[PDB]
Amino acid sequence: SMSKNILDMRNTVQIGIVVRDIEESLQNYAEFFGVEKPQWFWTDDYSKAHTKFNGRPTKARAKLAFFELGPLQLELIEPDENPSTWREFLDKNGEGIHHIAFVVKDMDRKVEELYRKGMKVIQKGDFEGGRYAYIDTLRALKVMIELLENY
Amino acid sequence: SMSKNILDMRNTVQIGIVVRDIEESLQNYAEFFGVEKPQWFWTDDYSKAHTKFNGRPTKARAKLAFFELGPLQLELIEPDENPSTWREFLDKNGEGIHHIAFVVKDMDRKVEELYRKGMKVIQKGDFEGGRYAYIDTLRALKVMIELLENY
Repeated sequence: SMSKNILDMRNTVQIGIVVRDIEESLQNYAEFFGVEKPQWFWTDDYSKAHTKFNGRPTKARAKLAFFELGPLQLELIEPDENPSTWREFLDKNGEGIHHIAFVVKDMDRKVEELYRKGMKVIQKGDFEGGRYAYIDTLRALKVMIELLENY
Repeated sequence: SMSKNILDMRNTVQIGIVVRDIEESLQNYAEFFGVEKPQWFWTDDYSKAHTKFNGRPTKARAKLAFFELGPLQLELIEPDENPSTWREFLDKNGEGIHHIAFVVKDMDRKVEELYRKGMKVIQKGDFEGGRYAYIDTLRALKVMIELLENY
């Protein structure tokens, strides 16, 4: 079921994986973990998302599917062709792990801490029930860190 | 401290990251997460590890460092130049996420399940207090899955 307990995100780490065909990849993942297949959905349009990539607004949307595996939430991401961290990742790297996301209680102050540590937000936006911010950690950490805030 | 509670692996997901300089990367990670720096160490020599890569024995060893961040254990890996999944990854891909590992109660039966699902073990070996097995999931899952068994 993956739904034995309701996901408590504050205590879960999410790994986002960018793929080209979400139906195919999500079937592969359901088979490997022997889990009931999750349903996928389109992220919000820009009018709700307010997506900003490298300071620029983008109409970018992506198909998403989630798997809950204990302490881990695996997120599959199939982006459209508009500009985004996901599309940029896909084109240039092919399918693979795009990010590791952590839920934080206060987005603003957390982003402050990282600014003081010399970091920067590469993409941010809203989603139903919260907001997110991708940090420019790829060169130093070898992977992109994302901050999530759930209202 | 990262040591507020003792890590309960069965309830933790590990993400292994292959890097070229563990001291440098581990400092970067300690700084980003505002945590006290962890100590690194060399994995066991083949006489204890019994490392087998693509069916072949290998004297491969790597420097490892761990970070405990709630539900996540981040593992940094700096492999030597001997043959291994890590060195192969590094040479061909450069630094980045090498795997996602899950602790299982019974290695043998779990590996059985995966064999029946058409999978295969690409590297296995022992470490102090347990053993591991890397599964050939890269083409279907876009990342390598590792199984861990702690005695």
